[PDB]
Amino acid sequence: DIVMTQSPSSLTVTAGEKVTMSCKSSQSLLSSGNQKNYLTWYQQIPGQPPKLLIYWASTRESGVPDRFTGSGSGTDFTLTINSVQAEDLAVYYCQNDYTYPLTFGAGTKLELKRTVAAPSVFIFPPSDEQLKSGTASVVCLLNNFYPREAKVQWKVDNALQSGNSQESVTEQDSKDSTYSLSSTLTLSKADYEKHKVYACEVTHQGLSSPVTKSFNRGEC
Amino acid sequence: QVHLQQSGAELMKPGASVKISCKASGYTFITYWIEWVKQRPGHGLEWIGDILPGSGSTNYNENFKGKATFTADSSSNTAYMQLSSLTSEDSAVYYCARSGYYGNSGFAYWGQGTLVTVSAASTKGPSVFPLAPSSKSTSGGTAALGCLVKDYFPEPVTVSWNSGALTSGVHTFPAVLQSSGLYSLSSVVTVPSSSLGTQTYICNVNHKPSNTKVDKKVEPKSCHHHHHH
Ligand SMILES: [Ca+2]
Repeated sequence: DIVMTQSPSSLTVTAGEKVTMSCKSSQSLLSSGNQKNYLTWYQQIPGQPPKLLIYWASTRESGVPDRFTGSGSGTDFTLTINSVQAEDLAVYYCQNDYTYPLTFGAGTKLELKRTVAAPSVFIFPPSDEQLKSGTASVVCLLNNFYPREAKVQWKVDNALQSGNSQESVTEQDSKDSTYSLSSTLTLSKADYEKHKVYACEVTHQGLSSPVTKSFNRGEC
Repeated sequence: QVHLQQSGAELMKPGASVKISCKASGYTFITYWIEWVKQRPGHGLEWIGDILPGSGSTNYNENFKGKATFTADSSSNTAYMQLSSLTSEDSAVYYCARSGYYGNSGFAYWGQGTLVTVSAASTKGPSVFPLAPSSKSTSGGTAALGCLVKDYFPEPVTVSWNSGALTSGVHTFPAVLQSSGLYSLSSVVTVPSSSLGTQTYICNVNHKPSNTKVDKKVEPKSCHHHHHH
């Protein structure tokens, strides 16, 4: 089998700049039969199937911007992206398109670097309809922040919580290169009705000092 | 235009089988190879094999010999992949794709992918709760609202807003597996706080594996401290 090795594993670039990534094959992909290098590049953006970018090492698929350039020969191939755009956020895969079995590289993850952006912080009390079912989920939303690093702490009447919250983070946004984060605190109806203040405490670089969003039970 | 339409997400128990379909349109079905690709997180793309419909010719990744079986019916323009003796390692998104117009020119068209879950756990529809917009989810005139989609199995669920008319500022979070073994996620959206009284906001939640469709109207709430007047 032809082993495809991609490097770097990942990289972080500022929009507008140039990126270069490499794809090596364990055996030559050059057909001495016609002088074509049968190497294919794909872009896979978040939540989407892979998209064909380049084939025969250097030919762009119709519709693909000219700032994507494939180069190389034999066993050493390069994808170059000039003037990188926020929407170029993706994992890029190369593929042996020469001989069976067809094989893929492990991918190069392209991440975007941008100016620091502080999260907008929102808090949601549990719904009346969930409370009826005997459970209370309190949601804290951190919206549109950069960089990814963030700390969210739940406080219930000034007491720090542990083991009763779960956290989810989106992939970088294709337009503004930010992340969003949800933190859900879950307790029983009975345990919820034992307390007054439900607070979400947020630490991030875009914040000079940690931010607290809170409500009193029953207030909303 | 060329289109590949795959069958819906599936749950099957360990040791059983699953069959995924890939319906082709907009081209001559027997002219092009149908490719099958496996994707699990942390394992990039993995080539399973291919078939040229009408010819019976197949090619395998030898690691899938004894696991995957390819067929195609030229009459219905449909390719199939069956996966046998399922294990948790077979849990993944599976794509079909079509070979290129020009020859050895990449997989130019892709199906949307089919999520396969291999688990003993039973199917369960989600509960859908509103995340109401209020002064606690308002900053500088922009208001956050959403729906919490809780306690379902297996993945995936889809969430849309106002039947697809509202896409700006939507964030649908990756599902988290709760300790219970059920999934939970939230879908949120930011909007001007002034439209809260005049615009209706509805999250459309679909969990196809359990045939659950919920349209949840998200109503604004008012906030006030508990005091006597
Ligand atoms: Ca099926």
